[PDB]
Amino acid sequence: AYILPANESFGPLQISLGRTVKDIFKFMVLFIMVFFAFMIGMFILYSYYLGAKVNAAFTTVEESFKTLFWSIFGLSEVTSVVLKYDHKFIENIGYVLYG
Amino acid sequence: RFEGITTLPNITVTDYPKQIFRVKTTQFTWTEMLIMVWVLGMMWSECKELWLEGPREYILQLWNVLDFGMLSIFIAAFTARFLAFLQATKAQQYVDSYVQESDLSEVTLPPEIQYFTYARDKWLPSDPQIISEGLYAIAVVLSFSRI
Ligand SMILES: CC(C)CCC[C@@H](C)[C@H]1CC[C@H]2[C@@H]3CC=C4C[C@@H](OC(=O)CCC(=O)O)CC[C@]4(C)[C@H]3CC[C@]12C
Ligand SMILES: CC(C)CCC[C@@H](C)[C@H]1CC[C@H]2[C@@H]3CC=C4C[C@@H](OC(=O)CCC(=O)O)CC[C@]4(C)[C@H]3CC[C@]12C
Ligand SMILES: [Ca+2]
Repeated sequence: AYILPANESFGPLQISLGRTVKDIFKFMVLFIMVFFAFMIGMFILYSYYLGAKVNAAFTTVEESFKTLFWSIFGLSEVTSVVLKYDHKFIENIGYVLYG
Repeated sequence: RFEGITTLPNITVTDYPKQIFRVKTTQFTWTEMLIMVWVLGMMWSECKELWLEGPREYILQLWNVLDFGMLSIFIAAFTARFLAFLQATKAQQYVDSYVQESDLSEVTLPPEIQYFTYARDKWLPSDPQIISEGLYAIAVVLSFSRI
């Protein structure tokens, strides 16, 4: 992309692409604050359930980050919320927060 | 718990032999004390704002309602945890005064207070501790809205 501006057909495209990348950086910062809100909140909810979950989704901070990030592209299942125990109150809170 | 809890939710770890497990789980820490003080101060400020202006003046603001909502849940979670702590304390007091059976392993406790030696799996679905952390997670999420 460094030598791309030299072309008349692809020059304007690479310039406009760089403009949007700068533009979305400000919007990405706002989503980071939202992303960090649910990462801490859902990790706290599911930290105590390590061996009591279908998967290890929200158990640790790293895994809470991984589960929430890949939910952006629809690559995280809804079974991230389901608990093995009958603590339906905590499970339904996870359903609402994830929703 | 940043890297997770070493102990499984099925095993109870008590520091000293005659401790009720629920006492250790539900006891407040120093960080818990500061958070409660912080929430109490923020709730106090919100009440003064409401008192001087009245309901209608205060109720029609997006930040004021959300601040009242997150502080109500924060107080709700702490009240539930204190109720769970009080129940554990009642079991603990009975244990150290009516049981002399060397670490609460061989002795069979009455079912009312025997429940306070169970791990997370055997907890009731509606016991205050589970309700406490269920509501506490909601308040933590709502906190970052004030950013
Ligand atoms: C097809 C596979 C095997 C290789 C593809 C690599 C391309 C992505 C690179 C290799 C050479 C590059 C080109 C080298 C020469 C030019 C001419 C350069 O200037 C011109 O368009 C001619 C008019 C002018 O220079 O004013 C603009 C960039 C461009 C198209 C480059 C565009 C990107 C190219 C095609
Ligand atoms: C402006 C401020 C003062 C609002 C604060 C309201 C709270 C002081 C009240 C309102 C709803 C109450 C809660 C309603 C539901 C429950 C479930 C309850 O669970 C049980 O005790 C049933 C199981 C059992 O222990 O047998 C624990 C207390 C709690 C959190 C209550 C604690 C006191 C709460 C939070
Ligand atoms: Ca206010």
